[PDB]
Amino acid sequence: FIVDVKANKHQIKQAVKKLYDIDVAKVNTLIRPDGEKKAYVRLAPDYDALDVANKIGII
Amino acid sequence: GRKRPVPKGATYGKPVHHGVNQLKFARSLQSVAEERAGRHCGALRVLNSYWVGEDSTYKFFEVILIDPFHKAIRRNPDTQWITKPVHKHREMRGLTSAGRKSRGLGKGHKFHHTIGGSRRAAWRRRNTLQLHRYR
Amino acid sequence: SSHKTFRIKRFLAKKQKQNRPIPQWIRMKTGNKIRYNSKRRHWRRTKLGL
Amino acid sequence: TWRRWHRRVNTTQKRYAICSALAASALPALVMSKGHRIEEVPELPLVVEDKVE
Amino acid sequence: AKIKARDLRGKKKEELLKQLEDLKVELSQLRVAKVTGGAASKLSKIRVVRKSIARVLTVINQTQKENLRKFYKGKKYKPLDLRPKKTRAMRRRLNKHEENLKTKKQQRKERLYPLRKFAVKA
Amino acid sequence: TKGTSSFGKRRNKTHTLCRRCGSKAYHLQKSTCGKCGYPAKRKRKYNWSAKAKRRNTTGTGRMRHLKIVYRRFRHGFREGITPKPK
Amino acid sequence: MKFNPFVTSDRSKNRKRHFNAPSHIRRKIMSSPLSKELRQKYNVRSMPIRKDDEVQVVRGHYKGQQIGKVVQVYRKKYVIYIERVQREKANGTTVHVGIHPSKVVITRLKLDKDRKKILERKAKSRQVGKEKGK
Amino acid sequence: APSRNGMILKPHFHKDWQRRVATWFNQPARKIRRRKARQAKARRIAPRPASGPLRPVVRCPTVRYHTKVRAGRGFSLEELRVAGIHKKVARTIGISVDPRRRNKCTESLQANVQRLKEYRSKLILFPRKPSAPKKGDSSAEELKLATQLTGPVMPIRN
RNA sequence: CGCGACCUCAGAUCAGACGUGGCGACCCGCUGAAUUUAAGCAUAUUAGUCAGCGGAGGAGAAGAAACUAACCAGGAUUCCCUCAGUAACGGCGAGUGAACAGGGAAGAGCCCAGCGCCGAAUCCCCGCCCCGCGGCGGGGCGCGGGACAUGUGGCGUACGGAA
RNA sequence: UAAGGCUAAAUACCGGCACGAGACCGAUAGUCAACAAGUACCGUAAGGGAAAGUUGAAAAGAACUUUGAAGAGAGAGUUCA
RNA sequence: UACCCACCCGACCCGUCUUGAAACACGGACCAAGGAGUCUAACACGUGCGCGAGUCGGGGGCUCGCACGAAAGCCGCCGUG
RNA sequence: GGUGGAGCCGCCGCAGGUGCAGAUCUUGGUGGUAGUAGCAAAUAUUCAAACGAGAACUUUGAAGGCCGAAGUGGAGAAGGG
RNA sequence: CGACUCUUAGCGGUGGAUCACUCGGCUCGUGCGUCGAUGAAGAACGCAGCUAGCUGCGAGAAUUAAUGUGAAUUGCAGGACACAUUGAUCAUCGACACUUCGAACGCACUUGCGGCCCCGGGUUCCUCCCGGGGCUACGCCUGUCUGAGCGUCGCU
Ligand SMILES: [Mg+2]
Ligand SMILES: [Mg+2]
Ligand SMILES: [Mg+2]
Ligand SMILES: [Mg+2]
Ligand SMILES: [Mg+2]
Ligand SMILES: [Mg+2]
Ligand SMILES: [Mg+2]
Ligand SMILES: [Mg+2]
Ligand SMILES: [Mg+2]
Ligand SMILES: [Mg+2]
Ligand SMILES: [Mg+2]
Ligand SMILES: [Mg+2]
Ligand SMILES: [Mg+2]
Ligand SMILES: [Mg+2]
Ligand SMILES: [Mg+2]
Ligand SMILES: [Mg+2]
Ligand SMILES: [Mg+2]
Ligand SMILES: [Mg+2]
Ligand SMILES: [Mg+2]
Ligand SMILES: [Mg+2]
Ligand SMILES: [Mg+2]
Ligand SMILES: [Mg+2]
Ligand SMILES: [Mg+2]
Ligand SMILES: [Mg+2]
Ligand SMILES: [Mg+2]
Ligand SMILES: [Mg+2]
Ligand SMILES: [Mg+2]
Ligand SMILES: [Mg+2]
Ligand SMILES: [Mg+2]
Ligand SMILES: [Mg+2]
Repeated sequence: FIVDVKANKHQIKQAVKKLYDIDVAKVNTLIRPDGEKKAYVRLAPDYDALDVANKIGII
Repeated sequence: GRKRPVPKGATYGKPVHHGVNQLKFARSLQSVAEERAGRHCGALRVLNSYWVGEDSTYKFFEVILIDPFHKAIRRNPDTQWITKPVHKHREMRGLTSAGRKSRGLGKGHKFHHTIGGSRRAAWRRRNTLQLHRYR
Repeated sequence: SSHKTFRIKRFLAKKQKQNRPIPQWIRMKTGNKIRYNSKRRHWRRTKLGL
Repeated sequence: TWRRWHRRVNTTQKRYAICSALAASALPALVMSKGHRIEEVPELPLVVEDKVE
Repeated sequence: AKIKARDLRGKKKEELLKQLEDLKVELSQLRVAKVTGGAASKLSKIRVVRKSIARVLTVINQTQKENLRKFYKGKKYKPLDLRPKKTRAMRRRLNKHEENLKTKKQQRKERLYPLRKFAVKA
Repeated sequence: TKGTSSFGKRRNKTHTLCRRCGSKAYHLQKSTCGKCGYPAKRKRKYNWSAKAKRRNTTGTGRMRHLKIVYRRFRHGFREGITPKPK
Repeated sequence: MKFNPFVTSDRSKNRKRHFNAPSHIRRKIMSSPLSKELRQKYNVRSMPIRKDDEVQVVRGHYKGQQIGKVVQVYRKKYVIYIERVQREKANGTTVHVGIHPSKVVITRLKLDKDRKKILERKAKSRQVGKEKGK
Repeated sequence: APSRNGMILKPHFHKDWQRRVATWFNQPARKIRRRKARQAKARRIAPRPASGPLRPVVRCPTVRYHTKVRAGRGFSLEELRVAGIHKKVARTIGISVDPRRRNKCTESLQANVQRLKEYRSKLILFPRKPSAPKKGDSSAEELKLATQLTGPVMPIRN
């Protein structure tokens, strides 16, 4: 994810959860040289990324 | 008095301009008091001041200040003339009783400089060519 | 520097985005005087605002 | 800016400048000789009724 | 299909928030579509939707504030937002009693010695 | 060796970015800016070079309070009134 | 002569107030006359041109009697784009060519709620000036 | 460096005339700025002597100037208790009160009193209200005039 | 070994106000040279000018004489003409160098303190209503506060005023 | 008649907004700046600080054949030019 | 008369400072463009025009939204100087 | 005469920021020099194939070499971004 | 006529004078005389479907609602809409909004640290913890509360 740069992990976590009715194991953020905050979000093992990609439309 | 604030004697330049110990402020001390009290209470607007007591080393000037924005002053006229934004710090411009004595105005054969508005606006007028249109 | 602040990072981010060319389509705009960017920087010659 | 742009004439000078201009507003010589195309005009100090105002 | 300020103005506050949150969602997807090629058709909408969020949110703060400046309308001690913002000098001008006030001494003079009207030489 | 051989060991910084000015003049040591002068409440403008004055005065910026003041005056400073509707 | 100070008369200042006037105003500017038939029928001299108004070219290379309909309006290039008014490019791709309103005459106004009321209000102003002069 | 017969000349341009030169290309626009005041004030105070209040005959001071006479500042006080005009009333009736003149002679006193006596007589006191009582001059002496006095009221000619 | 007035003085993220930066031509306080000038030169001048600094507003300051005068007198301020480049100052030299009268623009005048008179006649802040509310104001009603007797209102202020 | 105090008006205005004009300059002139101008760039910094207007009327701005790796050409075409 | 060429006679490279420069004095590769006695005050003489023991000029006034006008006209002003 | 493509001049007056060869004058351009100085610090390259329009200069292989662990080896700071 | 060279000419470039234009200056007039802790001036960063710059704007970001205006907008797309419709666009602007610094305000400027109030989850005040909203800068005025003082007394 690209994320709004003032975001914390507990905000990114209660975001990604709220929306793609998902749940999140851990968040892990950097700031791209460009100012865009990335955040790559591990999803709990019961629960797949490759499915929730197609829901959110990416792939 | 006042003391030319320069590193050591070092009043560089010509031997007229060449002093430091013995020389005096233009204003009076009372007007300095008014200055500094009106400069503390920047909200408040300075009126005017008595003398209370003196020493060899100081003078004790007690100063009358006003809130422009006690309703006890906006609402009563006569007093409601300080409120107006013109009078913002009267004591810094030299409009106080004491503060004006320094400017050296009056009427007559001595208040001749300051015969425009003030000391400066005398000469603004005298050191100008009125070069008319039409010559 | 590898130890940057954020304030310094936010600079370069900006500066970095300011280098890209001109979109070709600009040159078709009705009333142009614009042909090439002309405020471009190169790390080696012209050394940032730092 | 303080170049002496404007100038000066005595009243009398510039009254009898008008005289001389008016006196020669007769005399078809001078008036014609400004290319003032007065040839079929009836008379030269040309007076007209006060209907015209 | 524009979400005009016609049709919102007279609607319930909680209803607007749903229609806002409808649009918010919808916007988020249009950003995805932007990255995943999408289509010119979608890449226009992203503006219409953005702005329609304004069209909405406007009405919310409009209708809040209309309402909110109706409690304290009448009450003396009211908050800064609503207090009238002309200019600092201007909000420290005298009140409009506090110049057309006159000292009673002066009124007594205005009564006894008002200015007549008169032309002269006749 | 006061040239070329010394235009060499120039690693470490005096100036940096001022949080009021924008300029690159924070003295890190003195912690006074020396374009505006920071801890100093008042700007260091300066009657002094009129050139450096006319590089940052009311006008040069956005004037995003200001530019809509003079709007409001022109027409008369009213508020809390909306033009007659349809 | 003009008179009213509070108006310009300056080679440059209204040369400027041209290719800086907003689309608001350019309408009024981009107006063309009406043909004698309409100018009679309606008591209006000239109208702002509109997208689908039928028009006769009067000046220009390819003047004629062919009533073409307007297609679009560069109010930016500040010039109109008509129907058989067109030229063939090097590739065969036909491109229309620019013409002013001022060099064109309206032969059939495309009428409307908003355009009728102008035609009334212009014709009412005309006749009020003639009734005032009377 | 002088050469062969002139004057000395101490022209005073050693200071800085250059900075503080006032040119006068206001002069004519000012003329007009003024016009519009003279103009406006009159239309505002409609029936009232445009020039201003009545002002006294008065002698110029210093020895050369003796034989001249002026509009003075305002009529004296001593002057009024005599003409029978109350000083605070005078100020409302367009009668100019200086209250700061030492009156020394009966000559210039009565001379100057006659001006008030004159003024009273040719003054149409326009009444407080329309349906008003005493001292206001009658609806005939009222209709006749709307007349502003252009030029200085009862002008003082030597 | 207490409780209570006051006086002085603290603390309050108290209730309500407000001050601070900028702009800065013009405006006001102060401060303040040296180039320069004098064929040097320091006296003088540049020049109370630049920088410095402080302060204001739609203009700024001043203003109702401790003035002017020497007349047979005038009459707040400022401004323009004028005086007048004059009275004087000065290694009386370079320079400097104003004013008084007249004419004209405009032109308005007024307020305090004290002496006294008048049940503080006053003032401030609360609460309830009546109107008013996009420059917070009137009207009333409240043993709801408080200042003020070390002094708040009216008349009055010298051109007389009080009685 | 001081030791307390206020005040319109004329009066000043290279800063602001908004205008009107000229015996003006006319792009090495005119403001540093007719344009990405206080821009590019320089100095650590105070600060310094540029150059650069014009197709035609319309992009109608060379389609297509051909030579040439490509830059470039030759025809052709467009154009009142 | 001008271009090339031909001949015969003449002939040192300008500018400048300079008693004296072709100077074994200095500036000067060449070309375009820019470029240096300006404005104001005060005198002074010379001259032109108005009126003349006067004569003026303002500054003021009276007559404009100026298109021309920020002009022109007029004023016991006109003489308060 | 040609080219150029939009405006221009004659007289009588009035008004100038008014006429360049010069100021190691200002700005921009251009020569001669001149196809001149020069592309010299570290001993070092060669062959074959690939890729390619085009190869001494790229790449792969093979061969000869150097730095030679106080390095031309492997990681960082400040700086650089 | 061999080559070079010089002069002049016939044409090719290079350069960018001259001329001709001019949305800019300059000068001179007129009208008005526009700031702020409710939070300025100034800066930072961000924001367009394709956008680097200027410019415009502010997470509600190439604008917001409204009123005129009244069909465009456009380099190319794309669009709604019903152009019998706040109805495209533009101007106006008066309706709402105001990322970060800054007099810059909780304390410092690392971008960290907090305090005190509320409301979500957590709790089920159990405290964190996670989420959300309001305050907290210095000076000073009027008032209030709480005080101090072998200051001056009073009553005990
Ligand atoms: Mg480098
Ligand atoms: Mg009183
Ligand atoms: Mg008068
Ligand atoms: Mg200030
Ligand atoms: Mg000398
Ligand atoms: Mg000397
Ligand atoms: Mg010397
Ligand atoms: Mg000296
Ligand atoms: Mg001096
Ligand atoms: Mg002096
Ligand atoms: Mg200064
Ligand atoms: Mg006087
Ligand atoms: Mg006094
Ligand atoms: Mg005063
Ligand atoms: Mg004042
Ligand atoms: Mg150029
Ligand atoms: Mg230039
Ligand atoms: Mg060219
Ligand atoms: Mg050219
Ligand atoms: Mg041609
Ligand atoms: Mg010599
Ligand atoms: Mg020799
Ligand atoms: Mg020499
Ligand atoms: Mg010229
Ligand atoms: Mg030349
Ligand atoms: Mg070795
Ligand atoms: Mg490595
Ligand atoms: Mg050029
Ligand atoms: Mg040119
Ligand atoms: Mg005690």
